[PDB]
Amino acid sequence: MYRYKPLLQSIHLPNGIKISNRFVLSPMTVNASTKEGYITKADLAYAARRSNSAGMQVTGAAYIEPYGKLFEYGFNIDHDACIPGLTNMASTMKQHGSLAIIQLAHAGRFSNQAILNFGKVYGPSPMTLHSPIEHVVIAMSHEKINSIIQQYRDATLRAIKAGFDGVEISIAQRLLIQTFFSTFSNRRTDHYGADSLKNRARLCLEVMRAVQEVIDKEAPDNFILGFRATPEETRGSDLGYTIDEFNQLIDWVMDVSNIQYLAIASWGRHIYQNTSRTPGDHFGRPVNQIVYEHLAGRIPLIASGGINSPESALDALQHADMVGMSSPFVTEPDFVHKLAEQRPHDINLEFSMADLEDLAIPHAAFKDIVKMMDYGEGLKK
Repeated sequence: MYRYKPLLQSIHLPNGIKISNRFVLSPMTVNASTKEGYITKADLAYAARRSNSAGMQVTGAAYIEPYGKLFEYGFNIDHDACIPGLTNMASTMKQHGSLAIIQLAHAGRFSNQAILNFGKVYGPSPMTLHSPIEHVVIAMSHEKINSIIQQYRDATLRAIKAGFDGVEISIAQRLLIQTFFSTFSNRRTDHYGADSLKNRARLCLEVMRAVQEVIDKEAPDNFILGFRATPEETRGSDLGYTIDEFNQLIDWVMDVSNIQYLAIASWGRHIYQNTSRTPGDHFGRPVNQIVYEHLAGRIPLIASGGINSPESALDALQHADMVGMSSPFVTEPDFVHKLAEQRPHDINLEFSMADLEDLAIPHAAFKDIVKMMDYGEGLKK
């Protein structure tokens, strides 16, 4: 029995779509789009190279409105002129039958490009800040919140029209929705405020319901709704939200929307060292274990966090159904083929400047390629 066999087993999503292996190509912002965020030849070449890499692929962040933009040259999905380029992207990504999911993003106060463009960004609660430049964080009015919900509806429809297989709503650390769920950042006293878990969840639940409704009315059969999240938020020995609160949130998300998977994010933390700080029975247990237990097989869990090898992929399956990798697919796009062919020793994550064309990496500078790779999962290996 081949040691890595479990990673090659097929899986069905809740909606009946069959994925032929357990690998997911994780979100990666290549930072090679136009200033408006339109899909470029470089974007397409990068994706083409990786269209036969994994059972399922999730794009880097595609921003839903100008004030939500993080990366300077990331994907845009905020207006209809984006559709032609995104249509090329979806087609490119789907050409070998790998599923192509576009991540819809709004970075709230962490929308670095919006800070530079406008000197102002939006969040649950007001702030005046000095880094990266002097800017203000404006508390979102109810009108602004409604417009954001509409922008998620609009972006979902654009993804559908572009021929993607699905969308992923990310609410991970440093996303607008996360900043409403956290009691560190959300100091509001209205119905989107810190007073109750329902109030903190409200923005997330309104978005998921709105997106589900668009899919119901507009999407091809079995269009996939994905969900990505950071299961707890800590700062020293305080929590901005507990893993039990997160577990309640995902139960509520399932009540309002037909999510097909949960992808766990742990920016700046390796999977082997990502343990819970929620007091009680959870304390010190692996975050993926706690979440996997709570999911109770309702939807597949996609593990991530520096997974980079046959052995780390296999180990992740102890508390997950699928494994996502970010930077390994940058330098080793054929990882899963080598594994399927029972050649795990052939996997090589090193690259020289000689490989840049075969790998279809847009950036010439080694320091930019490194920065690109490291930013996805926030690790340095």
